[PDB]
Amino acid sequence: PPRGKTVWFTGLSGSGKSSVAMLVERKLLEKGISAYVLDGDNLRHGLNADLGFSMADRAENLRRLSHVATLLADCGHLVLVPAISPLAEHRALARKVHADAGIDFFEVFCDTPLQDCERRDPKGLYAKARAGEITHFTGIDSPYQRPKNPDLRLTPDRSIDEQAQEVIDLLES
Amino acid sequence: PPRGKTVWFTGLSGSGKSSVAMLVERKLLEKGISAYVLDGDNLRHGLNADLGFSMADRAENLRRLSHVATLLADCGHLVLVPAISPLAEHRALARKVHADAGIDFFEVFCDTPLQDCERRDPKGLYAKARAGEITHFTGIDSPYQRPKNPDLRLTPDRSIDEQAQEVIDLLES
Ligand SMILES: Nc1ncnc2c1ncn2[C@@H]1O[C@H](COP(=O)(O)OP(=O)(O)O)[C@@H](O)[C@H]1O
Ligand SMILES: Nc1ncnc2c1ncn2[C@@H]1O[C@H](COP(=O)(O)OP(=O)(O)O)[C@@H](O)[C@H]1O
Repeated sequence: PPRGKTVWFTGLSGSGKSSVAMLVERKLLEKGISAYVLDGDNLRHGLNADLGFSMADRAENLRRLSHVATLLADCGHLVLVPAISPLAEHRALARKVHADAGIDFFEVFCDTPLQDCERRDPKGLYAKARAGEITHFTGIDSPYQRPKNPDLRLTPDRSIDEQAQEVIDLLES
Repeated sequence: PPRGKTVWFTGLSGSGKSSVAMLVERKLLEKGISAYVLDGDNLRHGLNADLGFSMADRAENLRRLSHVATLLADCGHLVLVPAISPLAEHRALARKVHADAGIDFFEVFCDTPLQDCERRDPKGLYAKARAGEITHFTGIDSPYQRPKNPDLRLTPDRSIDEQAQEVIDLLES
């Protein structure tokens, strides 16, 4: 079967990465197109059980995710990676892993402002951060480096459904 | 798609793990079944680039391989893993990763005597070991713990084609 591709999200916690990724996966699976949401939180229980949450370990999580994505893509899947990916350097690294493998890679920026993400707070992570229960939380006490040249910028005026269709349009362009 | 399954080979260098794995992969793909050979040598260049060859790093290589295999199986592939896997603990841990995930796992022992493996010496690794250019070579220096209860035991009186079909018969059982 033909090589797949990778959509690499980036954005603040609660910006919509997983919501968009999951809906794109469903839309594609409804058409019989193999898609797969590769979420680091899932991998940390198994593949990445050796890692903690130091800065180096967060970078290594993303490095490994980039190689798992290239593997799944080479197996024919449309891979959707909803990681925060806060530093430019590790989005560049992840792209280079894909380019070295011959696999199409798209950087998709969920550009929702902090205030809006914090009002969403779907998992209560912002409430924990503000209470001092989580530190080095991207957007609060650790930096988010905004993508300068993303392939697609998703904005909060558009619905999850609309944004999902924009990702599919990108894939098909 | 229905969940896939993993075939985990084990055996000395030159016993036939890769040859059987690769032919099973071809036979299945020619029937339209989604098979994939997951080889740690390939992964060490990317995913597992951080690992060296200490005993602990060899174990961690296999631990990570077992998770990548479960992931690809959960994505619908028939996964073939041709690793030496010399310690019983390696193979038990790998099985338990699959069982915890709900994925069928088969331990296939390529039981070819050391002398016959050395007469094959397909990549010249035995010739290097005997000249003192390689060390910690399983079956010579470093122990190989023979499977006590494999799902299938492949013997060198059969052809690679015959052995491959025995693996498929196990899968279709
Ligand atoms: N485009 C959107 N329109 C409306 N609500 C959205 C939108 N994107 C996300 N949300 C809401 O915001 C929440 C946070 O989004 P989520 O996908 O969990 O973020 P992330 O995965 O980036 O942490 C979701 O629960 C969802 O209810
Ligand atoms: N059943 C067999 N009959 C004859 N030769 C075989 C058989 N199985 C393997 N071989 C030969 O031995 C070599 C085994 O190498 P390989 O499959 O790379 O072993 P491993 O992966 O176990 O190290 C192959 O080159 C192949 O030519």
